[PDB]
Amino acid sequence: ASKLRAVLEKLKLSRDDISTAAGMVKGVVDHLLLRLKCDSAFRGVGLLNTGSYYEHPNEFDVMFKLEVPRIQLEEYSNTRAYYFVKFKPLSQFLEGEILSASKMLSKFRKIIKEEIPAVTLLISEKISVDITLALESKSSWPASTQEGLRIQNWLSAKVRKQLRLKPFYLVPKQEETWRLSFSHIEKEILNNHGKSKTCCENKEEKCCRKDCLKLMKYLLEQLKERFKKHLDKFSSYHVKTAFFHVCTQNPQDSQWDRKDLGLCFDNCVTYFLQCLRTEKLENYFIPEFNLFSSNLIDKRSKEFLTKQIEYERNNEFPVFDE
Ligand SMILES: [Zn+2]
Repeated sequence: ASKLRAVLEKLKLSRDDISTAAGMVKGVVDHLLLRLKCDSAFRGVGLLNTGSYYEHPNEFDVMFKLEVPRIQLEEYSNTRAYYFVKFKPLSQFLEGEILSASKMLSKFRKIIKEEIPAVTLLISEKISVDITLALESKSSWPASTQEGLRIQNWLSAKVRKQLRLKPFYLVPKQEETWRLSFSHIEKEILNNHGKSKTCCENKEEKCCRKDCLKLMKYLLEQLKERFKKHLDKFSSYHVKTAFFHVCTQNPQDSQWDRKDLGLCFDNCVTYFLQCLRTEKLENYFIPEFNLFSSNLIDKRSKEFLTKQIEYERNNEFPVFDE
Protein backbone atom coordinates (compact mmCIF):
# COMPACT_ATOMS: atom_id res chain seq x y z
CA ALA A 1 0.00 0.00 0.00
CA SER A 2 1.22 3.51 -0.94
CA LYS A 3 1.25 5.04 2.55
CA LEU A 4 3.22 2.15 4.09
CA ARG A 5 5.71 2.09 1.19
CA ALA A 6 6.17 5.87 1.57
CA VAL A 7 6.92 5.31 5.26
CA LEU A 8 9.45 2.58 4.39
CA GLU A 9 11.07 5.02 1.92
CA LYS A 10 11.28 7.64 4.65
CA LEU A 11 13.01 5.25 7.06
CA LYS A 12 15.68 4.54 4.43
CA LEU A 13 16.69 8.22 4.48
CA SER A 14 18.25 7.59 7.93
CA ARG A 15 20.36 4.57 6.89
CA ASP A 16 23.79 6.20 6.41
CA ASP A 17 23.49 8.18 9.66
CA ILE A 18 22.82 4.91 11.49
CA SER A 19 25.60 3.21 9.52
CA THR A 20 28.31 5.80 10.37
CA ALA A 21 27.40 5.83 14.04
CA ALA A 22 27.60 2.04 14.07
CA GLY A 23 31.24 2.17 13.02
CA MET A 24 31.93 4.73 15.76
CA VAL A 25 30.30 2.43 18.31
CA LYS A 26 32.14 -0.53 16.80
CA GLY A 27 35.43 1.30 17.25
CA VAL A 28 34.67 2.00 20.90
CA VAL A 29 33.30 -1.48 21.51
CA ASP A 30 36.36 -3.05 19.85
CA HIS A 31 38.44 -0.87 22.23
CA LEU A 32 36.64 -2.01 25.42
CA LEU A 33 36.73 -5.67 24.31
CA LEU A 34 40.54 -5.72 24.41
CA ARG A 35 40.77 -4.13 27.89
CA LEU A 36 38.08 -6.41 29.29
CA LYS A 37 40.16 -9.27 27.87
CA CYS A 38 43.01 -8.38 30.23
CA ASP A 39 40.98 -8.90 33.39
CA SER A 40 40.93 -12.40 34.89
CA ALA A 41 37.17 -12.61 35.23
CA PHE A 42 36.42 -11.45 31.70
CA ARG A 43 39.31 -13.08 29.86
CA GLY A 44 37.05 -15.20 27.64
CA VAL A 45 34.78 -12.26 26.77
CA GLY A 46 33.59 -11.59 23.24
CA LEU A 47 30.99 -9.86 21.09
CA LEU A 48 27.69 -11.66 20.69
CA ASN A 49 26.47 -9.46 17.75
CA THR A 50 22.70 -9.21 17.95
CA GLY A 51 19.93 -6.63 18.18
CA SER A 52 18.33 -4.21 15.70
CA TYR A 53 21.43 -3.19 13.71
CA TYR A 54 22.61 -6.79 13.16
CA GLU A 55 19.01 -7.90 12.22
CA HIS A 56 17.98 -4.93 9.98
CA PRO A 57 19.96 6.10 15.40
CA ASN A 58 21.68 7.57 18.43
CA GLU A 59 20.78 4.53 20.54
CA PHE A 60 22.69 1.24 20.14
CA ASP A 61 22.59 -2.10 21.95
CA VAL A 62 25.64 -4.33 22.41
CA MET A 63 25.98 -7.68 24.18
CA PHE A 64 29.24 -9.00 25.60
CA LYS A 65 29.20 -12.77 26.02
CA LEU A 66 31.35 -14.75 28.45
CA GLU A 67 31.84 -18.52 28.14
CA VAL A 68 31.13 -20.04 31.56
CA PRO A 69 32.12 -23.69 32.20
CA ARG A 70 29.48 -26.37 33.08
CA ILE A 71 26.58 -24.39 34.55
CA GLN A 72 23.70 -25.48 36.77
CA LEU A 73 20.49 -23.42 36.98
CA GLU A 74 17.91 -22.87 39.74
CA GLU A 75 14.55 -21.33 38.74
CA TYR A 76 13.70 -18.26 40.82
CA SER A 77 10.19 -19.08 42.08
CA ASN A 78 7.94 -20.11 39.22
CA THR A 79 9.11 -17.28 36.92
CA ARG A 80 10.26 -19.52 33.98
CA ALA A 81 12.78 -16.85 32.79
CA TYR A 82 14.69 -16.00 36.00
CA TYR A 83 17.35 -18.18 37.59
CA PHE A 84 20.12 -18.36 40.14
CA VAL A 85 23.25 -19.86 38.58
CA LYS A 86 25.72 -22.30 40.13
CA PHE A 87 28.42 -24.67 38.82
CA LYS A 88 28.68 -28.43 38.56
CA PRO A 89 38.04 -17.84 37.70
CA LEU A 90 34.62 -16.41 38.65
CA SER A 91 34.55 -17.79 42.20
CA GLN A 92 35.24 -14.26 43.49
CA PHE A 93 31.55 -13.46 42.86
CA LEU A 94 30.26 -16.73 44.39
CA GLU A 95 27.79 -16.20 47.23
CA GLY A 96 28.72 -19.59 48.64
CA GLU A 97 27.13 -21.66 45.89
CA ILE A 98 25.37 -18.98 43.82
CA LEU A 99 26.95 -16.55 41.35
CA SER A 100 26.26 -12.95 42.38
CA ALA A 101 25.10 -10.82 39.47
CA SER A 102 25.77 -7.57 41.34
CA LYS A 103 29.32 -8.62 42.21
CA MET A 104 29.96 -9.39 38.55
CA LEU A 105 28.25 -6.22 37.34
CA SER A 106 30.19 -4.05 39.76
CA LYS A 107 33.60 -5.08 38.42
CA PHE A 108 32.31 -5.17 34.84
CA ARG A 109 31.06 -1.59 35.32
CA LYS A 110 34.29 -0.52 37.00
CA ILE A 111 36.48 -1.80 34.13
CA ILE A 112 34.51 0.06 31.46
CA LYS A 113 34.44 3.11 33.77
CA GLU A 114 38.23 2.88 33.87
CA GLU A 115 38.48 2.55 30.07
CA ILE A 116 36.40 5.58 28.96
CA PRO A 117 20.39 -5.11 31.10
CA ALA A 118 21.51 -2.65 30.52
CA VAL A 119 24.75 -2.85 32.48
CA THR A 120 26.54 0.20 31.09
CA LEU A 121 24.72 2.89 29.18
CA LEU A 122 27.63 4.87 27.81
CA ILE A 123 28.45 7.80 25.51
CA SER A 124 30.41 8.92 22.54
CA GLU A 125 28.99 12.35 21.54
CA LYS A 126 25.23 11.84 20.92
CA ILE A 127 25.63 8.07 20.71
CA SER A 128 23.90 6.05 23.38
CA VAL A 129 25.18 2.50 23.68
CA ASP A 130 23.64 0.05 26.07
CA ILE A 131 26.19 -2.64 26.93
CA THR A 132 24.92 -5.95 28.35
CA LEU A 133 26.91 -8.77 29.97
CA ALA A 134 25.74 -12.24 28.96
CA LEU A 135 26.88 -15.57 30.39
CA GLU A 136 27.07 -18.19 27.66
CA SER A 137 25.91 -21.73 28.42
CA LYS A 138 26.57 -24.49 25.89
CA SER A 139 24.19 -26.79 27.77
CA SER A 140 20.71 -28.01 26.81
CA TRP A 141 18.15 -25.19 27.01
CA PRO A 142 16.15 -25.12 30.28
CA ALA A 143 12.84 -26.99 30.44
CA SER A 144 10.80 -23.74 30.52
CA THR A 145 11.65 -23.48 26.80
CA GLN A 146 10.65 -27.03 25.87
CA GLU A 147 7.36 -25.86 24.34
CA GLY A 148 8.73 -22.59 22.95
CA LEU A 149 10.20 -21.67 19.56
CA ARG A 150 7.18 -23.10 17.73
CA ILE A 151 8.71 -22.80 14.26
CA GLN A 152 8.16 -26.37 13.05
CA ASN A 153 5.43 -25.56 10.51
CA TRP A 154 7.32 -22.46 9.28
CA LEU A 155 11.13 -22.95 9.46
CA SER A 156 10.92 -26.78 9.95
CA ALA A 157 11.45 -29.34 12.70
CA LYS A 158 15.03 -29.85 11.52
CA VAL A 159 15.77 -26.16 11.94
CA ARG A 160 14.20 -26.09 15.43
CA LYS A 161 16.52 -28.96 16.44
CA GLN A 162 19.56 -27.21 14.97
CA LEU A 163 18.73 -23.97 16.76
CA ARG A 164 18.27 -25.69 20.14
CA LEU A 165 21.78 -27.20 19.86
CA LYS A 166 23.16 -23.63 19.96
CA PRO A 167 24.19 -22.07 23.31
CA PHE A 168 21.82 -19.98 25.38
CA TYR A 169 22.57 -16.80 27.30
CA LEU A 170 21.90 -15.40 30.76
CA VAL A 171 21.77 -11.65 31.45
CA PRO A 172 21.71 -10.13 34.96
CA LYS A 173 17.99 -9.44 35.38
CA GLN A 174 15.14 -11.29 43.82
CA GLU A 175 18.45 -9.64 43.28
CA GLU A 176 21.14 -12.07 42.03
CA THR A 177 18.78 -13.60 39.45
CA TRP A 178 19.77 -13.98 35.78
CA ARG A 179 17.31 -13.98 32.89
CA LEU A 180 17.39 -16.17 29.77
CA SER A 181 18.25 -14.43 26.49
CA PHE A 182 18.05 -15.79 22.95
CA SER A 183 18.97 -12.64 20.99
CA HIS A 184 21.29 -14.71 18.83
CA ILE A 185 18.40 -16.96 17.79
CA GLU A 186 16.13 -13.97 17.21
CA LYS A 187 18.65 -12.52 14.76
CA GLU A 188 19.08 -15.90 13.03
CA ILE A 189 15.37 -16.33 12.42
CA LEU A 190 14.86 -12.74 11.17
CA ASN A 191 17.81 -13.07 8.75
CA ASN A 192 16.88 -16.61 7.63
CA HIS A 193 13.15 -16.17 7.80
CA GLY A 194 11.50 -17.87 4.88
CA LYS A 195 10.00 -21.33 4.47
CA SER A 196 12.00 -21.35 1.21
CA LYS A 197 15.75 -21.41 1.90
CA THR A 198 16.03 -18.83 -0.95
CA CYS A 199 13.39 -16.42 0.39
CA CYS A 200 14.63 -12.85 -0.39
CA GLU A 201 17.64 -14.18 -2.29
CA ASN A 202 16.16 -13.43 -5.75
CA LYS A 203 13.49 -11.25 -7.36
CA GLU A 204 10.91 -14.06 -7.47
CA GLU A 205 10.98 -14.55 -3.68
CA LYS A 206 10.96 -11.12 -2.11
CA CYS A 207 8.72 -11.25 0.96
CA CYS A 208 7.62 -8.38 3.19
CA ARG A 209 8.34 -9.93 6.63
CA LYS A 210 11.20 -7.59 7.55
CA ASP A 211 9.31 -4.51 6.27
CA CYS A 212 6.33 -5.52 8.45
CA LEU A 213 8.52 -5.68 11.55
CA LYS A 214 10.07 -2.35 10.67
CA LEU A 215 6.60 -0.79 10.21
CA MET A 216 5.37 -2.23 13.53
CA LYS A 217 8.39 -0.83 15.41
CA TYR A 218 7.90 2.54 13.75
CA LEU A 219 4.22 2.52 14.66
CA LEU A 220 4.99 2.04 18.35
CA GLU A 221 7.83 4.58 18.28
CA GLN A 222 5.53 7.25 16.74
CA LEU A 223 2.71 6.59 19.17
CA LYS A 224 5.17 6.91 22.10
CA GLU A 225 6.81 10.05 20.69
CA ARG A 226 3.47 11.76 20.71
CA PHE A 227 3.19 11.43 24.50
CA LYS A 228 5.09 13.29 27.17
CA LYS A 229 4.57 8.62 29.71
CA HIS A 230 1.43 6.49 29.21
CA LEU A 231 3.28 4.09 26.94
CA ASP A 232 6.70 4.02 28.64
CA LYS A 233 6.40 0.34 29.46
CA PHE A 234 6.01 -0.82 25.84
CA SER A 235 9.14 -1.66 23.81
CA SER A 236 10.23 -2.78 20.37
CA TYR A 237 10.80 -6.20 21.97
CA HIS A 238 7.02 -6.59 22.48
CA VAL A 239 6.45 -5.74 18.87
CA LYS A 240 9.19 -8.17 17.72
CA THR A 241 7.78 -10.99 19.89
CA ALA A 242 4.26 -10.42 18.50
CA PHE A 243 5.78 -10.41 15.02
CA PHE A 244 7.40 -13.86 15.63
CA HIS A 245 4.01 -15.26 16.64
CA VAL A 246 2.46 -13.88 13.47
CA CYS A 247 5.16 -15.68 11.39
CA THR A 248 4.23 -18.91 13.14
CA GLN A 249 0.58 -18.28 12.30
CA ASN A 250 1.37 -17.48 8.64
CA PRO A 251 4.14 -19.99 7.81
CA GLN A 252 4.03 -19.88 3.96
CA ASP A 253 6.15 -17.32 2.03
CA SER A 254 3.08 -16.75 -0.15
CA GLN A 255 1.43 -15.23 2.97
CA TRP A 256 4.10 -12.49 2.94
CA ASP A 257 4.13 -11.46 -0.72
CA ARG A 258 5.47 -7.90 -1.19
CA LYS A 259 2.37 -6.98 -3.17
CA ASP A 260 0.26 -7.82 -0.10
CA LEU A 261 2.24 -5.48 2.19
CA GLY A 262 -0.93 -3.74 3.44
CA LEU A 263 -2.65 -7.00 4.37
CA CYS A 264 0.49 -8.48 5.99
CA PHE A 265 0.93 -5.31 8.08
CA ASP A 266 -2.77 -5.51 9.09
CA ASN A 267 -2.24 -9.12 10.22
CA CYS A 268 0.64 -7.95 12.47
CA VAL A 269 -1.34 -5.05 13.88
CA THR A 270 -4.49 -7.13 14.49
CA TYR A 271 -2.44 -9.75 16.37
CA PHE A 272 -0.72 -7.13 18.52
CA LEU A 273 -4.16 -5.68 19.26
CA GLN A 274 -5.44 -9.13 20.28
CA CYS A 275 -2.43 -9.45 22.66
CA LEU A 276 -3.22 -6.06 24.22
CA ARG A 277 -6.91 -6.98 24.71
CA THR A 278 -6.29 -10.44 26.18
CA GLU A 279 -3.35 -9.03 28.13
CA LYS A 280 -1.21 -11.92 26.91
CA LEU A 281 2.03 -11.83 24.93
CA GLU A 282 4.00 -15.04 25.38
CA ASN A 283 7.77 -14.84 25.19
CA TYR A 284 8.53 -16.63 21.91
CA PHE A 285 11.00 -18.98 23.58
CA ILE A 286 9.42 -19.23 27.04
CA PRO A 287 5.62 -19.56 26.57
CA GLU A 288 4.64 -19.33 30.28
CA PHE A 289 6.42 -16.00 30.50
CA ASN A 290 3.75 -13.42 29.75
CA LEU A 291 5.32 -10.13 28.66
CA PHE A 292 1.91 -8.47 29.08
CA SER A 293 1.14 -9.67 32.59
CA SER A 294 -0.21 -7.23 35.20
CA ASN A 295 2.96 -7.74 37.23
CA LEU A 296 4.81 -6.16 34.29
CA ILE A 297 2.40 -3.60 32.78
CA ASP A 298 -0.78 -2.42 34.48
CA LYS A 299 -4.23 -2.99 32.97
CA ARG A 300 -4.78 0.73 32.30
CA SER A 301 -1.66 1.12 30.04
CA LYS A 302 -2.57 -1.97 28.04
CA GLU A 303 -6.12 -0.66 27.73
CA PHE A 304 -4.77 2.72 26.68
CA LEU A 305 -2.47 1.39 23.91
CA THR A 306 -5.38 -0.76 22.66
CA LYS A 307 -7.49 2.37 22.10
CA GLN A 308 -4.78 4.16 20.04
CA ILE A 309 -3.80 1.21 17.85
CA GLU A 310 -7.49 0.49 17.29
CA TYR A 311 -8.02 4.12 16.29
CA GLU A 312 -4.97 3.99 13.98
CA ARG A 313 -6.03 0.80 12.20
CA ASN A 314 -9.63 1.94 11.68
CA ASN A 315 -8.45 5.19 10.07
CA GLU A 316 -5.64 3.94 7.77
CA PHE A 317 -2.88 5.00 10.18
CA PRO A 318 -3.11 8.79 10.40
CA VAL A 319 0.09 8.63 12.50
CA PHE A 320 1.81 7.69 9.23
CA ASP A 321 0.35 10.65 7.34
CA GLU A 322 2.30 13.16 5.26
ZN1 LIG B 1 11.97 -13.21 2.64
